[PDB]
Amino acid sequence: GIALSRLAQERKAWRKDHPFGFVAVPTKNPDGTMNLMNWECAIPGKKGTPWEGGLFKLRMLFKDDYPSSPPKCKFEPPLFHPNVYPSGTVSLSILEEDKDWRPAITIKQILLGIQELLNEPNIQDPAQAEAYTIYCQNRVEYEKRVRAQAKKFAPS
Amino acid sequence: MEYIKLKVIGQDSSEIHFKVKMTTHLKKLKESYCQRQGVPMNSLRFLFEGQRIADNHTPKELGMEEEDVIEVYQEQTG
Ligand code: NA
Repeated sequence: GIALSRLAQERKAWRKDHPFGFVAVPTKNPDGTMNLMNWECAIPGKKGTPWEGGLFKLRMLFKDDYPSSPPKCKFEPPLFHPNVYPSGTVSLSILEEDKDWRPAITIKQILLGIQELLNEPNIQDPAQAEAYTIYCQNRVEYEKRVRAQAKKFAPS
Repeated sequence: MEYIKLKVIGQDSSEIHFKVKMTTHLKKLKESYCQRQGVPMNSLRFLFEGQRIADNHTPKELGMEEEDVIEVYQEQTG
């Protein structure tokens, strides 16, 4: 099918060349084969930012009409960030079909776009009250919270 | 398949290419990488698909595929 052939292409591309320190791996079915509709991913914090040292786990869930539609990208556990909903779902315009999603966007581009969002929040379109309010009212406390979260999710 | 092509990438953007036997311990690739880059074994750790590569792991055991990427990180030295 259209989704599965594109996702097999994306997997082969990712395995050969991907940004350093990221992870993107399909989950498995009971029979040991890959479930290309549900990927376990991880995004590293950028060096020189308060996110440095963290590795932040995310699930990427594809619908059967992918790549007409973007995947849903959900931090697990939910992330403290102004543009991450309490559910963990990421708000980003490239991840909305009727905003900036384009079918040609690759998994590398999605994960690099989420990485960029981490240290560059969009305060025009907040997704959670807590991280947004702290970002606006108390940047010192915001950075303390971010550095603590990065430590919590640092690889051992 | 007797051999597999692999590349080792670092955060400094380096990319070093290898062609190794599928059933040989990856210790031997790690040792080659250290010789080529002029650094000691205790200074690096190597990951594949987000997991540490043991000296006794082989490409076959790990399910590696032609032209796979392996990541090299600096270890605490420390
Ligand atoms: Na949204």
